[PDB]
Formats: sequence, structure tokens, C-alpha cells
Amino acid sequence: SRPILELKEKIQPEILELIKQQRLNRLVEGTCFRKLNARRRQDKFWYCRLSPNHKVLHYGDLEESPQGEVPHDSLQDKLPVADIKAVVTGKDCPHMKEKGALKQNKEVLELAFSILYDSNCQLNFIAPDKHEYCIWTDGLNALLGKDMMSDLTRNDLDTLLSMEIKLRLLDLENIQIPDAPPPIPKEPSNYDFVYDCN
Amino acid sequence: MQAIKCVVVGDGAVAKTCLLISYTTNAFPGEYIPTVFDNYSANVMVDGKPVNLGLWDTAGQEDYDRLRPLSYPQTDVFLICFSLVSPASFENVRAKWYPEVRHHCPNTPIILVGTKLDLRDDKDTIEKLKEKKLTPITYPQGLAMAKEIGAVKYLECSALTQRGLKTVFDEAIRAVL
Amino acid sequence: GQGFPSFLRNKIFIYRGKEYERREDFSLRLLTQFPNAEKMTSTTPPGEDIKSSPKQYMQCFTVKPVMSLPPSYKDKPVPEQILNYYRANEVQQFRYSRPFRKGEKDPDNEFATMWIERTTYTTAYTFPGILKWFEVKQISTEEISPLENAIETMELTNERISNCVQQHAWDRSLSVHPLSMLLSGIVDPAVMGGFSNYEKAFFTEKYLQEHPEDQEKVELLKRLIALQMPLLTEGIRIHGEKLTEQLKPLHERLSSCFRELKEKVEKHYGVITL
Repeated sequence: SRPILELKEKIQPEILELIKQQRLNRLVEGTCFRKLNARRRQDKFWYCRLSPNHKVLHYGDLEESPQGEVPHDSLQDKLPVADIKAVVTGKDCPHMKEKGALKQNKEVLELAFSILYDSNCQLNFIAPDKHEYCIWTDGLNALLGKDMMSDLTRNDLDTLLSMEIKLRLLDLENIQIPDAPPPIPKEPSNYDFVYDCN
Repeated sequence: MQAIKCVVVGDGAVAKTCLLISYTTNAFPGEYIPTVFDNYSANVMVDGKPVNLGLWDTAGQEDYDRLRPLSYPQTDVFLICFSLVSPASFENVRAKWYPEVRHHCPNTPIILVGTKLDLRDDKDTIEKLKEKKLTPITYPQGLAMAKEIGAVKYLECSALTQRGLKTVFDEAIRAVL
Repeated sequence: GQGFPSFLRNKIFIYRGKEYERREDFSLRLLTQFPNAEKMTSTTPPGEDIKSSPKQYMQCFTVKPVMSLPPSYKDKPVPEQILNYYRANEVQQFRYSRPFRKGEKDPDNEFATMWIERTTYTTAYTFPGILKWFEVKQISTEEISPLENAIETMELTNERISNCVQQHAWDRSLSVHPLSMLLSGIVDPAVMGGFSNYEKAFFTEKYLQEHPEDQEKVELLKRLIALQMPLLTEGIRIHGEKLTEQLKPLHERLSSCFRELKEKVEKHYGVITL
């Protein structure tokens, strides 16, 4: 399967961009995200919707909505996409290093993600669990245009790439691929096609 | 329909009046028009209902310490101000402005505000401060002074960009609200 | 820009914003409406390259809704409500002020350079209309001398003081804080003294050499402040009606400086009060 694997991984990008646009759709549809220390009558749930233009983010201190996102002008409909330095995930979050009343417990160690903007403002947000946490990080790096950080994303990569290559090997059934490519027959330099074109 | 009293002090070397008038004028950055009078006002909606307000433009000369406190009584909030790029302004605030203000009105929410945020990281301004042996003093120590007073908020804004400026005024209004 | 659709490219529009939309709130709301959400900084003049260049460029700024003429109202003592309605509604003209330095940048003084290129806008249809916006139909500029600058600043000052005078003269359960606002700001141009600025800039004989023939305006300013002064008198007495013990030091300072400026205009300015 050496030529098989080479050909398989070598036609990569289509699956990757499909995954990324799916992440884009997921960010736009979004959900009600989780705040920090929403205990004393604070809305833990609040939606963060990406623009269909994927350039502004509709988010803010929205209410405890179990239905999820409500389409409207969120408390802030803009997140400057063009200037986000990064999102800190894990211990890099300054809110995690808090030792006062905003102490995030070690149980949100993988729900800590803070959008970097204004060089001093951060958005220390919490995800309900791991898979969507990785999903949102993936969506952000898709806005960032770099690699993904969802295990499920690598899952999708391998599985769909395998499906596609598997559905191509139908022509080559009962046939073998010389690992060394077959020698190219010498094409006569004349292009005077005896038969007409098209 | 209601109005809010709001005082602003500070040394005259920072020209906070420029900031205030630029905000109220809704003007383009670097496009404000200097008036002949002080104590500007505006009517602003922050939440639910629009509210009136007025900003006591108080001159920061040491001598007018006789007239300035007479304006203090029954002011809903006060805004202490400084220059982020003037260590001398820091010395005045921590040494003169903050002490005497907290003395005068110990019972009122306070917000500290930076200035010349663009000039904070202005490399030429920074190198001028260094060669003049002054410090382009940054946020975390401003946050330290905010903790020092426990001000309800501290923010840094700029006039040439009006960045956070709207946020500055909104935080000021919602300090009461 | 050029990426704009045909009817949008290189076109100027005026938008009847909400009751209290800040310039940048509306700006961002429009950014929602558009990709390539950028702003040039040369707010007043156009950009020739971007008259033809792609990459749509935008700019937002409040303009002044030029006061309409309520017909047959020009002189009757009609109450304010009518006019404040007419103040912003049923309007077509829009001016936009323009700062400019024209003169020496003397340190203590800004008015030695102050010239304003107010830009007037006339649209096709009068707000409000079927659409919450409209293109400009004709655009024009203005030019304002520091003489004029002083003139109209003084004017708007006077009518504002009037405005507060009658609004608090009609309503009783009314905040005294605006009275504090005004009376303070006018009484002490504390950060910088506008009156002495007028004196140094215009009342000086040096201006009468720079503009000898254009002395017919310093007399106008003298008349302006002279008409101001009794309005200041009614402001003082209105405060006395609204005076409180906290305002009492305030009120005495106001009143003392008020007669101070009284005699200053009467004799030091040598201007004749009515």
C-alpha cells in the first residue's frame, strides 16, 4: 500500500478544508457558552454566534437559555477577528492562575480558553465539555488559518480520507500498482494528430 | 429623565478637556474644537433610559484647591485622571490628587483612567522618557494603584484614537448604574 | 472604492441614526453590513485613488442637522417643544465643521489659528423619509474666521443659556445640577479664559492692525457679550431661586465674579450695556 498511502495522503487538502468549513458552520451556529464563576445569580449560559460573514462574533452576558442561541444583537456583536493574538488554553489562562474569588477549579483545566484582544482584554470562557471545547478552538484556528486541535478532527481526517481512497480503488480491483511508476512510453514529438481533436 | 454629576481633575499638562469635549462632540479623532468654557455636559443613554450628565472640567492648578472642593459635594461619581506617560503625573496623583480627593469625598465610587494610551507604547515617546529618565509606566502598576484605592474600575484610553473612550464613559455612568 | 456596487461607489450618504447612536456604534453597525470593513482617516476630503481603487473604503461622522424654518413661526414666542421637534425632524441641510490651524501657534492661545471649513450637505429628500438614509444631493464648504468663530460660539452660548433659563423657568421639579453645570462653566473659564482670549486676540490694537477695516466685528462681539450679561443676570437670579446651602459658596462666587465681569464689560471693556 506504499503507492496507495502516498497517493492517499498526497491528495490531502480537500478533506482538511471541508473539516474547517464545518467548524466555521459550527462556530456560526455556536451555542450558549459558559462564563466564569457564574454562581451568585450570574448567567453561566450565554450564546456566542459568529457572523455569516465570519468576521464578527455575537456574544455577551446572555441569559440561561437551554434552547441555545437566540439570533439578535448580543451584548457585544463584535470580536475583532483581524487582530486576535491567540486563545490561551489551559494553564496559560490568567484567570486560571487566579487565587481569589475567581478561582477556577482544576476541573475546568480543559475548559479554560481566553480570546486575546486589545493586548489587555481577555475572554476567559468555559466549554461544557472537551469535544466542543476542541471544536471551538478548531474554529478559532480556522479563523487563524492553522492546524486543528480536536482529537475528533484527526478522527475525521483519517476516517473520511480512508473512505474516499477506498471508494477510488474500485477501478484498480484485481489489479496491482507497481510501486515504481510504470515507465512512460516515448511520446512522438509531432502533435499533428492524424485524427481530429475533441 | 435624570442627570448625573461627574467631576474630572488632573494637571493641565495632559489636557483631559480635549478628551471630554471630543467625546461629547462625537467628533472624529484629532478633529475637536476647543471651546471657551469648562464644565461640559451631555445627555447619554447607557441602559434602559437615556440619562443627562455633566462633566465638571476642573483645572488642576494647586491653588484652586480652595474652589475645587466646593464642587465636590453631592457629585454622583468622580473621575480621577492622569497621564500614562507622565511619571510626574503619577507622583501628583498618588501624592496630591488621590490623597486630597479621597479626603474630600471618601464616600463615592471612583474610576481611575489612563491617558495617551497610544503614547504609552510610542517608541519615540518612550525613548524620550528614557533619555529624560522617565518611565512609560504601563498597566499592571496602574492596576496596582487601582487596587491601592480599590477603585470600582480602572481604564486606559486615548484621544487621538478614542479607544475605550466610549467604554470609559459607559463604565463611568454605570458606576452609578 | 470600486468594489462597491454601481450606485454605492464614490457616493456619500446621510443616515438618520437612532435617538442616541454614538458615531462609532453606528459605524460598527454598518461594519456588520459590509465586508472589507475599513475606514480611511482623511475624514473630510475624498481619496482619489479610492475614487477608482477597489477595496471599498468607508467613513462615518455626525453632521449637524441644519435647523429648518417652521413657516410663519419666525417671531412669535412659540414654546420650545415645537422647535425641538423641528430641530431634527423635517430637515434637509447638513453642515459639518472642520478644524484648521491658520496663524501662528502661540502657546497660550488656540484662537489665533482657528479657521473652520464647515461642510454643508443638501440631500434630495427631507428626513425623515421612506428610507432611513439618503445620498447627499449637493455638497458645499464654508470658511470661518476666528472672529466669526467667536461670534457663533458666543451666540450658541447665549441661546443655550436662554434655553436653560426658560426650561427651568417653566418647570419646577427640575434638577439644579444643569444650572451648576452652566453657571460654573461660563463663570470660570478655569482651564483657559475665553474672554481674555477675545481681548488678547481681537480687542487688541494689534488685531486692529492685522484687520483694521475688520474691526466692525469686534464691536459685534462686544454687543454679543453685552447682551449676554443681562442673561447672566437672569441666570444668577434663577440660581438664587434654586440656591442651596451647598451652592451658597458656589452662588457667592458666581455672583461676585458676575458683577466683576459686569464692571469689566462696562468700563474695562468699555462696552455699553443695555
